[PDB]
Amino acid sequence: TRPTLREAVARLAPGTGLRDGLERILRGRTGALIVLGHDENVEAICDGGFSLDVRYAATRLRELCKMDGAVVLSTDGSRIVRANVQLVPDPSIPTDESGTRHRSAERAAIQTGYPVISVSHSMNIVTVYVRGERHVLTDSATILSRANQAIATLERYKTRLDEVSRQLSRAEIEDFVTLRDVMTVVQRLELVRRIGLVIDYDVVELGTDGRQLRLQLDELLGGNDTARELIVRDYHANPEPPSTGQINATLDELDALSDGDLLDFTALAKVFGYPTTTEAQDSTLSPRGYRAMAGIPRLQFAHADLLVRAFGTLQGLLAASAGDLQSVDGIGAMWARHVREGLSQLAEST
Amino acid sequence: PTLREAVARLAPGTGLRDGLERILRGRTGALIVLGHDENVEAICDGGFSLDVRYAATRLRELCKMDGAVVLSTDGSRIVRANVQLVPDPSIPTDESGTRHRSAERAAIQTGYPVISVSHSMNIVTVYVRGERHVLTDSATILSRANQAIATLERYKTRLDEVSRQLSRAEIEDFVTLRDVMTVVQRLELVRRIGLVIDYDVVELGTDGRQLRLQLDELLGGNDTARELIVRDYHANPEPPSTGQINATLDELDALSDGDLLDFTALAKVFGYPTTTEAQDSTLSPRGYRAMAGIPRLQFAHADLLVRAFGTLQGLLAASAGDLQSGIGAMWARHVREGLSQLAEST
Amino acid sequence: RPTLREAVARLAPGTGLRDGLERILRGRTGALIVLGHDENVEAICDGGFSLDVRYAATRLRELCKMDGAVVLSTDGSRIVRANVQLVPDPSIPTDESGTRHRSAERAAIQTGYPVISVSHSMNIVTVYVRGERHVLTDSATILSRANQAIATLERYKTRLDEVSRQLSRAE
Ligand SMILES: Nc1ncnc2c1ncn2[C@@H]1O[C@@H]2COP(=O)(O)O[C@H]3[C@@H](O)[C@H](n4cnc5c(N)ncnc54)O[C@@H]3COP(=O)(O)O[C@H]2[C@H]1O
Ligand SMILES: Nc1ncnc2c1ncn2[C@@H]1O[C@@H]2COP(=O)(O)O[C@H]3[C@@H](O)[C@H](n4cnc5c(N)ncnc54)O[C@@H]3COP(=O)(O)O[C@H]2[C@H]1O
Ligand SMILES: [Br-]
Ligand SMILES: [Br-]
Ligand SMILES: [Br-]
Repeated sequence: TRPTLREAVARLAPGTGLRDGLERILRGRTGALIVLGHDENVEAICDGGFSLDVRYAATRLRELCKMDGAVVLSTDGSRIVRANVQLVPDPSIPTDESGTRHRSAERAAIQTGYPVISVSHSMNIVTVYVRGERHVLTDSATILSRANQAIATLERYKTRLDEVSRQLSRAEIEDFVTLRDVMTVVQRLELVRRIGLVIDYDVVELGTDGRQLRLQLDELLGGNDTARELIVRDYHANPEPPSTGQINATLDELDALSDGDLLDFTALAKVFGYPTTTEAQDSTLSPRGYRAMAGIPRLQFAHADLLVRAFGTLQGLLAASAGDLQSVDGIGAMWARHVREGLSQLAEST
Repeated sequence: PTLREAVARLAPGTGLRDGLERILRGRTGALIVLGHDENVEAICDGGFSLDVRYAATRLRELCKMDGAVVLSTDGSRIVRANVQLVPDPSIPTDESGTRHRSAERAAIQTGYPVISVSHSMNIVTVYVRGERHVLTDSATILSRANQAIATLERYKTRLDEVSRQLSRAEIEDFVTLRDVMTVVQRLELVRRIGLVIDYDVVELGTDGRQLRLQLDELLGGNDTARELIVRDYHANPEPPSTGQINATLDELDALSDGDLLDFTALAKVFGYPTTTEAQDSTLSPRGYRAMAGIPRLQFAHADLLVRAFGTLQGLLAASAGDLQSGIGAMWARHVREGLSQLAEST
Repeated sequence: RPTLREAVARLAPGTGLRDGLERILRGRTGALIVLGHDENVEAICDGGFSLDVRYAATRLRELCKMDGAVVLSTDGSRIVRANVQLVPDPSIPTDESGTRHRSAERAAIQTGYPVISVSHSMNIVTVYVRGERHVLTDSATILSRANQAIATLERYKTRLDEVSRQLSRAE
């Protein structure tokens, strides 16, 4: 049940007691070497030092780290057990680290199974070792600059997504949609998602410092998963409306594609089920109407799903009379007038 | 004084903050008492007695000497310097270090604020009645507040879209509970993000006045909108009193950020069922919002008409003479034209 | 209650304590040490850390890198506490300067035990014993003083030989 690397980095994320202590250590320029566990195996490699039983605090961690040596914490992290200790792990344990402190850190994490942090006195750099794996913490200021650059590109990817999405809707009304038109929106939908994943990683590392960025990212992305779901159900090559499993499977195959493959429209076609040939890109497609219904304001997907499965195509849905929509079981009178008005208003703009 | 009130006294643009920034560049550290009275003199040891006007330069130089500087309550004078604070050790504190424990303990006993600039951490911390706030560089606060202003602009764009949808549905007489809870949710988010940006602006002092201008435009009109949405769609059949409206708005503020998401929780506050079927149910607005949109309409006049006709769909349908039936006919002609113009624009 | 002159002997070169203080001086850390532990001293001590370790010169330096004061047992064979904040009664009067040194003398007066204070800014060791104050002097300076006296003793020895020879002849 030893902790994983990703689990350990969370323990050092902003807003935690450990991270508060490490920030004090960094401002003190003392350097440090911390062991996040204590048992018989850890004590076997711990030399001399001091044996103390004190409650953990960020200030207490800094003061004990003013002394040369290593501080050891209990497994639960609630107590500081030892300070000034000399770690003496088995030298046979391999490590490609530099310096006595950092090489001792990796060897110690490997032998005991617990994480070990090493703050460089000369470089003010925090590094955590867990089972031969290494992750370097980054100051929240640098991460925020990375995420704000990505937010700028995400805003532009949303602007281009909106322009090509509007173009596809206009083509759906005129019934001259091509596969190239759909795969143009598919590419932009995925690019928005991928930049979103980049920013999400930056948000997690920011801990409490990323709460403000969490709001900005969730609003800009918001509705992207709905859009990717709607384009798949509207334009999947399989004639019958896709099952809930089939939609998720197609979206997963899209995520599996490389960044270089997203630029290839033919690769995007394979995921939907169309041929990879250049002639297929020019081919006409007939939308089912899922996207058009979603455009209608205040229309829940449950209502639109019955109508799209019933009428089959966006052109039986458009030509429908308000009474025809009502016949479908589960569609109320009032909703039939609202949908018939919605499709008519879509025809006026385009 | 409250903690946040004290932060304004240490905020950029004030004399104290100028002095504290001087102290930070010197790496001297400091320990300052923001008050002087008979009780404070009892805990001040030795030191020097001086009567000079406060200045940023005077505060830095006096803080080069080990010990503490004491200022008068109004901050216009420096009373003593180099003092060794000796507060009662019985006073408990969860601080670490001799300087900082003396700061928190001293603030508690005297009742005045006590600032402590750490030499080892180059960090300013102010204590007020057992409370702790660490000053933050204006650059970090500005980045937080500008992301929040961007998010607030985006929240206003969504607020306008869902707000237009509700009014247009009011004309069409097909309002659902979900339509109302969408506007209620979006209104609260503008409120809460606005309060966050407000605190950052206060801490920013003179650097945040420009953000205050941007913030005051984005918020403006939010309090009126929350009041009117409660009047039109409160579950109690009788039009809610001002006391009931304010109680509903307070209960909204009491909800957590997670509850503002859940539409069913918002329904509970208004008095509707928490079930999903209730969210789909049709609701009929009272018409207070529509009448308020009509120019030159008194709230008392619109309140009489709303109590009589009940809904926005009896106000529209009512003939001009029906509105006068007791109300001034001249106003009745103005109400029918105003209601018709709203239907044409939507 | 050892006397002040007795305390200086405990801090004289060649002792364990003096080895630790010389480490502290080379480190420029400063320190505040209490050479005794009883129930009354603990009454004046705050949080800090509680350790039961044998004294060593190296061990004393590292604990004195942390802010606060370290407390030793009466005989000095064990170290009881580190990072402690002694808070003696401010009523005890002293015209000392700085929070550490005035706190040092007040602590020695109240407890009756010696308390050493090494100044970070001046690299000066001062010991307080029952309201008395003595500043230690580096062995280099004392040796220069004592060699001046040895020169005067040799010249006084020659002068003694001349007057003694003069007296014997007169006898
Ligand atoms: N076996 C060895 N082989 C080669 N060189 C050796 C060595 N042992 C020590 N040194 C050298 O001595 C420097 C200072 O050692 P010190 O223990 O004073 O200062 C140490 C000690 O406070 C701590 N540290 C390093 N390894 C440690 C360990 N295994 N356990 C506890 N603390 C450790 O990190 C400090 C800085 O280490 P850094 O490597 O930068 O600097 C080291 C390194 O250059
Ligand atoms: N009663 C006591 N018990 C244990 N250790 C004691 C002590 N009094 C002083 N020290 C130790 O001496 C250090 C230096 O004190 P100094 O007087 O040079 O310089 C002091 C002094 O100018 C100021 N300071 C702390 N407490 C104060 C107080 N109550 N009144 C005025 N100034 C205070 O903060 C400076 C740095 O304090 P810091 O804690 O960083 O570091 C302290 C602490 O390690
Ligand atoms: Br290093
Ligand atoms: Br400090
Ligand atoms: Br000093």
